Amino acid sequence: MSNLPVEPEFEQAYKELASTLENSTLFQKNPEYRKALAVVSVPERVIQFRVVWENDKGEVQVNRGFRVQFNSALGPYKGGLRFHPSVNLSILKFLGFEQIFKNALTGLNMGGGKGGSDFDPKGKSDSEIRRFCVAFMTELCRHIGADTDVPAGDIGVTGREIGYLFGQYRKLRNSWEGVLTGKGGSWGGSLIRPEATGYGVVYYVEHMIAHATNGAESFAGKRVAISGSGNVAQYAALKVIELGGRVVSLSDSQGSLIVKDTAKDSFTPAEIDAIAALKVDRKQIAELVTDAAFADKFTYLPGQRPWVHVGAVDVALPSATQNEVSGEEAQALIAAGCKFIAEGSNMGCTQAAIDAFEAHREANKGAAAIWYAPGKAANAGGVAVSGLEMAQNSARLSWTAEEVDARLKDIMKSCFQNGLDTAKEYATPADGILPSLVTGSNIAGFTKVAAAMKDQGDWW
Amino acid sequence: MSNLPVEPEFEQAYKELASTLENSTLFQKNPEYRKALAVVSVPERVIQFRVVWENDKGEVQVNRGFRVQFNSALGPYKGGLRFHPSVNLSILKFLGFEQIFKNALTGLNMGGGKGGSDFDPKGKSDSEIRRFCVAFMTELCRHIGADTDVPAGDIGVTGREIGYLFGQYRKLRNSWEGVLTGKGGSWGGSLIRPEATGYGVVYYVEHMIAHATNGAESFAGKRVAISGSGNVAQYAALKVIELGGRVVSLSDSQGSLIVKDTAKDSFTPAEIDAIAALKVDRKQIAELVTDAAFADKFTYLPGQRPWVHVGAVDVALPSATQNEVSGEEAQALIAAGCKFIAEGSNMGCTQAAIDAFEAHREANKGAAAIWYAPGKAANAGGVAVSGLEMAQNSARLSWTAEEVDARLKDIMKSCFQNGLDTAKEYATPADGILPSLVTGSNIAGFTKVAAAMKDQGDWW
Amino acid sequence: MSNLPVEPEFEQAYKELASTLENSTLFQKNPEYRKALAVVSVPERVIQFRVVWENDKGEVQVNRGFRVQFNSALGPYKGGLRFHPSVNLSILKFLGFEQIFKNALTGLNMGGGKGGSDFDPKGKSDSEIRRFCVAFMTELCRHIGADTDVPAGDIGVTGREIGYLFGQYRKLRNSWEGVLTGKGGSWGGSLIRPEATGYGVVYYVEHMIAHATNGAESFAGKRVAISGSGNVAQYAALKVIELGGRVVSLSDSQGSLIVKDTAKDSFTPAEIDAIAALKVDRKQIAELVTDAAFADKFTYLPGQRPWVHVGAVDVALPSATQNEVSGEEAQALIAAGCKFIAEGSNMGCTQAAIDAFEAHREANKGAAAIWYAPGKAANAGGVAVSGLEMAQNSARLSWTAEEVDARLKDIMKSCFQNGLDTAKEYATPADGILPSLVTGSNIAGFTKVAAAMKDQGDWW
Amino acid sequence: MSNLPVEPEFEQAYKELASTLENSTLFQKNPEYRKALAVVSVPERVIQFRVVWENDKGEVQVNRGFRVQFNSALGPYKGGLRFHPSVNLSILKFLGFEQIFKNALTGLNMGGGKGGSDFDPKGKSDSEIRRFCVAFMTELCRHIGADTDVPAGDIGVTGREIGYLFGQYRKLRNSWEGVLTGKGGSWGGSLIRPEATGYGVVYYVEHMIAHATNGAESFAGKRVAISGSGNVAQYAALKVIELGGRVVSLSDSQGSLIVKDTAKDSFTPAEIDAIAALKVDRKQIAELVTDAAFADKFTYLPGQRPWVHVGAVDVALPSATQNEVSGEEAQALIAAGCKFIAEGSNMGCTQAAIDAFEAHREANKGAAAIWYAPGKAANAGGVAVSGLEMAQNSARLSWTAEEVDARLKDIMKSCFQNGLDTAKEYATPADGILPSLVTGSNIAGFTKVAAAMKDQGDWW
Ligand SMILES: NC(=O)C1=CN([C@@H]2O[C@H](COP(=O)(O)OP(=O)(O)OC[C@H]3O[C@@H](n4cnc5c(N)ncnc54)[C@H](OP(=O)(O)O)[C@@H]3O)[C@@H](O)[C@H]2O)C=CC1
Ligand SMILES: NC(=O)C1=CN([C@@H]2O[C@H](COP(=O)(O)OP(=O)(O)OC[C@H]3O[C@@H](n4cnc5c(N)ncnc54)[C@H](OP(=O)(O)O)[C@@H]3O)[C@@H](O)[C@H]2O)C=CC1
Ligand SMILES: NC(=O)C1=CN([C@@H]2O[C@H](COP(=O)(O)OP(=O)(O)OC[C@H]3O[C@@H](n4cnc5c(N)ncnc54)[C@H](OP(=O)(O)O)[C@@H]3O)[C@@H](O)[C@H]2O)C=CC1
Ligand SMILES: NC(=O)C1=CN([C@@H]2O[C@H](COP(=O)(O)OP(=O)(O)OC[C@H]3O[C@@H](n4cnc5c(N)ncnc54)[C@H](OP(=O)(O)O)[C@@H]3O)[C@@H](O)[C@H]2O)C=CC1
Repeated sequence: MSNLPVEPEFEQAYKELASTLENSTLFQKNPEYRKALAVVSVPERVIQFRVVWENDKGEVQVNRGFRVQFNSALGPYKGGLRFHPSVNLSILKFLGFEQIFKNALTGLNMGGGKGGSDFDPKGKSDSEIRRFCVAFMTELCRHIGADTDVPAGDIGVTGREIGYLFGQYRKLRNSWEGVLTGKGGSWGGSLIRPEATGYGVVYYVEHMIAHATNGAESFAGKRVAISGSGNVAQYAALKVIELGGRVVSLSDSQGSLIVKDTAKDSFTPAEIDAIAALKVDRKQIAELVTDAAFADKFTYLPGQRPWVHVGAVDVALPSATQNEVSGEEAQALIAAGCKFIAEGSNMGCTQAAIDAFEAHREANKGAAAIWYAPGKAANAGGVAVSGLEMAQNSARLSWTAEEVDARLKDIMKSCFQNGLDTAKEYATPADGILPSLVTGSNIAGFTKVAAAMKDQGDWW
Repeated sequence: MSNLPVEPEFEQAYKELASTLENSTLFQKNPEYRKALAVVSVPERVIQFRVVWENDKGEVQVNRGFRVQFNSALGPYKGGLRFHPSVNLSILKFLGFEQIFKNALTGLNMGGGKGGSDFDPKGKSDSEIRRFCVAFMTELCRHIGADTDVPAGDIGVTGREIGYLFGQYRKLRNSWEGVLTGKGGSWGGSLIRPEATGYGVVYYVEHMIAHATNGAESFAGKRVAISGSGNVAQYAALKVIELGGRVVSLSDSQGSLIVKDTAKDSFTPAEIDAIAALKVDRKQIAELVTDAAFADKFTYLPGQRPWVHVGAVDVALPSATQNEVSGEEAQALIAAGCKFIAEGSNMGCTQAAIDAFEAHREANKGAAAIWYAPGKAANAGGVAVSGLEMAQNSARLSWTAEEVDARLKDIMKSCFQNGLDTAKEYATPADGILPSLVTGSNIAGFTKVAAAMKDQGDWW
Repeated sequence: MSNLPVEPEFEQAYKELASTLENSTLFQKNPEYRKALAVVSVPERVIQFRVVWENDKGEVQVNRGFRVQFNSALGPYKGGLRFHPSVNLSILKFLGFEQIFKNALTGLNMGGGKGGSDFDPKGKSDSEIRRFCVAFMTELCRHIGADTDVPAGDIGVTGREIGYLFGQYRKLRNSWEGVLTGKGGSWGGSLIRPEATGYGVVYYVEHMIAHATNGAESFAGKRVAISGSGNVAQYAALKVIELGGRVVSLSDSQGSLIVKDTAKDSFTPAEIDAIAALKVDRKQIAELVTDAAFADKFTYLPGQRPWVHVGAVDVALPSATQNEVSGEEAQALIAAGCKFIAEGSNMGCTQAAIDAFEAHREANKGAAAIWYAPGKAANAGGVAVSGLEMAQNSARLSWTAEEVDARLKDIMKSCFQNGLDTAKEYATPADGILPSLVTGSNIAGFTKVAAAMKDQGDWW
Repeated sequence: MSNLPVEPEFEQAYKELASTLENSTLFQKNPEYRKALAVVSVPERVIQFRVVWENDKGEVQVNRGFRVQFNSALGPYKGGLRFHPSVNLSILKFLGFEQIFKNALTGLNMGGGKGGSDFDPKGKSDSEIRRFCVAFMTELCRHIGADTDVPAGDIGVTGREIGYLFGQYRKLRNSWEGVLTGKGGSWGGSLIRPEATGYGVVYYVEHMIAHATNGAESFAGKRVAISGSGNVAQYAALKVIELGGRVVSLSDSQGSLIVKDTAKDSFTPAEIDAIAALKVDRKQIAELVTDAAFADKFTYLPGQRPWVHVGAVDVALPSATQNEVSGEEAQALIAAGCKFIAEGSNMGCTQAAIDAFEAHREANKGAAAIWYAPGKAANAGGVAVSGLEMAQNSARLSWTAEEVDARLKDIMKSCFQNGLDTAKEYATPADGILPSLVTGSNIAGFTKVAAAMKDQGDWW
């Protein structure tokens, strides 16, 4: 197969999943699943399209659009849109592939997909963003629909962009339906959706802490290093604070902002809100670091990730982008006494990082190990609450915040228990060693999809 | 109308419904309903189509495919698919006609339909069945849909076939929706769907027994003769046993399997499970009749139905196919002291059998009479639960087994009460005589559909 | 296959085609075509539907509607609509089946289909026919379209009905297209469409006469017996008269009208026009007995076909309906010196008639033989000009009468020559024996369809 | 733009077009066309999809499917399908990009596209090919249509595959329409389509010879080296022979077959027919090289291209695949006295080859130069005749071979004259130097598309 193009991010995701399935008893019990893996790994459909749009000076602009419709055995294709200058098919395939198995771990009927553009929102006006969304949806509309493919947000796609997208879908197709999630509260949105992914990360990590420490520890007083400062990071930070933890770092594409005293200080909600408002306006954390409220409390480090700069730390929640925790960073976290690392970001850890965490787990009993949770398990609360937004729209009713949050919590607890129990079944650890959440999550998502695919005749 | 082809099974079903309407005060109260009867009896739409498919030897095969869309006043067309070598338009018209009124009795919004093929699953491989299903759905897909027509199983169509069919529908139409029921648990199925029809038949007969005996008797200690050994028979048997009844017979297309001591012994769940596994593989009861587990406890009667061979018996549940209880067999059941017979199978009793049971009812007060219930009342539980599977898919959520079963019990109790009350209203029996469940059920289902049709301008 | 219903007309058409294929070298050269016969003989799709409509008194009326979409390898399904109280699926399957092979002999890209209703235009008002057509098209429109299936007239369906059907299609689908043929001249009709079938029958028999006599004789001076008095019979008669022949009979469903002097007299164009006027008004030939101008010239025979009552005749053109020339009638025609018989009607001759004509051909050298042409060859002018109507509509232009007629002539000549040549190739007659136009036409049409079906993967 | 994946074939085609437009006066006159080039070079739409299909052993197989819908300003997307193990997006984008401008040079209303799969027909049975085509079209069907995108053949896709594709389209979509070209003569094909591309190459080269030699020379007695042995090569060879030229070589993926006497010997039609029959069966030229008819007349060279092995030669028609004439091969042709080289294959010459030819042209007056014609000009007769097949289908009529061939000839003459005249206008050669057909063809195709795009608002 040397006709196939090299897609480094996709291949990284694929190899990690595959290696976890091989390092288990799964293919001894179900060798025929090798065929399922070969089938599932080739997307059902991919659409690519030119997007021509007009800038504020009246000039023609060209960007590339994509939608990867990876798998639909469990439900309509489901997953977000990324507007970032790095975007290409390789990246969106990694993300769509991840999405299959993440979705499967939610318990809801959602297939896996992802899409987006190499359009860069930075430096654009709101009007440019509106015209781009209009043009993007003009092509995308024909391929999506409430029972076919339901997009959502991701890097560079917020409630603002989902609004322009939805309005154009409605104009084009003359239907009002749950074709997108992350919608506005008055026009078919769900309460808890803004909060969902970062809350779910934190909720999942609570279960990790409870298990590893036998209920002795919690987030109360733990020091938590976060990276990113967007949707996932903001609400992960807010939930940590609500639970009495201390957030010692946030970051963005230009640098890290770290409290000067990491033993005892924390970001506050008010500071997070300030950062969030800069981000709505597509500005950098750097703009506020010399203000009164920040110059004395924080150190800004241009060009750096937080991980080697936070001192001793208890929990790490990378929440920005793929491959943002290197192997050297991982070793630094381990040396700083970090015991829990969960991916808010998709594929947040490099392979070297993952290998470092899992070797540590296998070498150190119980609470002495750093315990790593992959994004498909820990960050699934966003997509889960998107499924609940679809369910609301289908019912033509709106649920309460408490009702949505309660379902989110149950979904994240079940997701943790399924990864744990599946790791014990298929990859039973040595005595006193914590089960691999990555292996167990991978096997549990994969087998549910493989078996539904078999039932549906996709492979035999 | 000597241009019309002779369709014996449909004419049989039509005539029995019509005769029960005539033998009542319905047409005195509402003579205009004769117009409704003439309209409803001609199907709204029927699709017939060639199905070409490839056998494991690479050879072209040809079979006939059908979908009868009989009536859609109360909801989208709803009803299963039968793959059996007897299948033709007459058989499928009888079935779809019955389904209109059965569906009306469930209280849910389901029109009547039925379909299938003369494709014979016996002697085929799983791969053959998969290719057939693929080819069958390539044509069927354009006629069906979650709000148009929702098929399901019947003789020869199990969850395996539903899977191949659903998978092809999704591939063709690029939508994940409630287009079929009987689906797998991870991909839109409902708990209780496997159990539903047999459970419901037994639930229904519990009401019969309570009424006729003023609560003095139940299934506990009763001897129950069942025919068939497929989905309906298996779970009717299992519920009879759960209730403390004794199952003295099952049967298949080649013979009956009867306990030697029909006064005291019963099939067990383990024995039912063994037969069920054989049926999954499309093998016959004959294969196990020499096993240890079977040879000493049962007698195999090839070519014979159970009814004359079970001795004294209390309940009969024909659960295989149409016209499987003859007038002679009805007289034998009556002489053997049988006091309850309900159809698991569609049109299970011949007209002579029904005439014998109803004459016996009219001649014998109360608990001295054998009481006959028609399939449209007793066997409605399957389609009812299929409507709940549709409800669940529209909600994008899955209900618990207890939730589904509780709804099933309520539906079967209301069905029984509607038939009893309608018979008392339109066909009031002489003092001490049980009301006619067949006449009451027929009137109740027919009037609901007729009035809805009038409201919708289908007749005036 | 004792599940299959008995369909006498369809079985008759099928058997005659199959028998001519078997009585040839076709299956020695291409034995795999027996697979193509088995596949082609099962219709791709059949739609049946209830048609509820209102009569002039305001009362609900119910009739049965049908559309048999038999084969589409060579083009969109194509074929007319019959409104006659005999209509059922058998009859429409015989028609649609015949149409596959007929359309193949035209050279145009037309698949085979046929439809209609048991609705009886006799005794209905024009308003009642309008309301019927409106209701019938309400369901039929979703199954048809300019590139899908294009209906047309047949018994009981004239340009009046085509108009009501076209208007309802336009209203429902919001499209103006070649969905029907036989349309009016100002709204997409073709010149020569009314004349087409009857003219084409006569043009075809002119080639038979030319071949049988090396050009020495023609219709000039021939005595021609016609049956029926509708679209086919009228224009056949008119073209005979134009060519110098004498039309000695016409007939309807209640009797025959025969010139008193069949050796010397003929219908005139004015007479045929008066009969046509009666038939527009759904009245009978029988009325003309009261008029001395007709009574003086003709004999009216209630309940009789013409064949045994015309004395010596040269050509017979059955042009009414199926099975209107029996074996005894065929023997009478032979004895009366008839040398040419061609079907204007579909399956106009019974199998005993065909067998008599074909035996006579095989026994009698040269011009002493009676020569039989099947409807699929001789009546193909109507559907040929319908294909030209479709071509005009796709071009958005209207051709002259001369252009259309010139094409019709070339199509009928090519049709004759194909049947002649294919018979010489696959069923080569003894020296001096005319080749079988029925065998030749059947093989020619069948091989064209079977080969296209093979190319398209319908069989292998 | 380092997010964009490296697509070497696409970039090669793009750079060559772009370099020819830059090496001219085009952007001095129309600098705004730079924006058109940036727009046009990003495809309007691309679909990729998994194709799962079953082999003759009953095993699941997976391949990748594609359709590149590059540009639709001038017409519906138009271009063939390639089934070859090298296929990927890069290759199909090169081909689809080429197709835009090729189509524009035909004068017909056809946009540009291309598609296919990495499915390898070699080693597969006809049944495997049928099942693959069925599965491929199951997804492709939703994206194509007679007014949207009309595919056709290319490497690995012959009339056989177009048949299976068409049959499945018809089955899925229930329409008979000009959705594909290269169809069978009885089911909407065009005469001259098999012949079209190789005839057109030769026709175009006739014009090259006429111009360069001032009418003094022709193909009569010229020695012509051809590569490939498929559809393009076969009919190029046959037209050369018909015109009295001598074909000294053919080839396939395993080697070259060259006449032993290249001064005076030639392939014959009978030999070409033998080779063609091997190719229908997916076999290699190697199989026949030891037969009587071949061992003495020809030398078979495994692993070699013909160009350095034919001795002195007049005309080269690479007709196999992209990048099959290297720069060293080009120098060898020049040294062997070759004066005309036209691409039957798309992008047949490497850039080094093209640069060698064009430097030779610029250094050698008139008939002393080797004159190179790009595939978009010389091989356009195939797609042109596909446009005429679309026009036939839209008219619902079939043209004669003479009519189609006459249009083909006029199209190829106009295409040559447009490339010549445009090269004289925008890239005027020095005195006595032949105009660049590559530059002129590129500019003439590009400006027609750019201007239609501007008119339609695609850029401004
Ligand atoms: N939103 C959702 O529901 C879900 C998101 N995810 C994943 O969470 C992550 C963050 O998404 P989300 O918060 O929604 O996105 P946002 O756009 O709201 O925030 C992304 C953040 O990451 C930073 N960032 C993005 N790209 C890079 C890069 N290449 N290098 C360094 N920093 C970068 C941004 O910096 P800057 O502010 O400087 O632009 C920003 O702080 C992604 O991996 C996404 O796929 C996972 C589950 C659900
Ligand atoms: N499944 C459902 O939801 C519902 C089914 N029904 C009706 O219940 C009946 C049984 O259906 P189901 O259990 O689903 O089907 P299955 O195919 O699972 O079982 C059918 C049983 O009947 C036997 N059988 C079938 N045809 C004949 C025949 N012609 N002569 C003798 N025995 C025969 C079979 O024999 P063998 O095992 O030898 O093949 C098998 O034991 C039918 O009348 C059906 O329409 C009613 C309501 C709901
Ligand atoms: N129209 C077309 O383009 C073509 C028609 N055909 C065939 O030609 C035949 C005549 O069609 P067409 O002229 O269009 O139809 P019309 O309705 O115009 O004429 C039918 C004629 O046949 C008579 N007739 C109909 N049914 C019967 C019956 N069951 N017994 C006796 N006589 C009967 C009618 O009698 P009455 O007047 O008493 O009702 C009328 O004279 C049919 O077989 C048709 O399928 C063949 C090719 C093309
Ligand atoms: N068909 C059409 O209408 C048109 C085709 N083209 C172009 O013409 C060329 C030939 O197409 P066509 O004749 O239709 O295809 P065919 O599949 O009929 O023939 C292709 C030929 O090229 C050989 N070949 C293919 N791939 C390679 C390779 N990678 N290395 C060496 N030899 C190879 C094949 O060898 P083998 O026999 O060993 O398999 C075969 O002889 C292509 O470039 C195509 O895009 C251009 C215009 C129109």
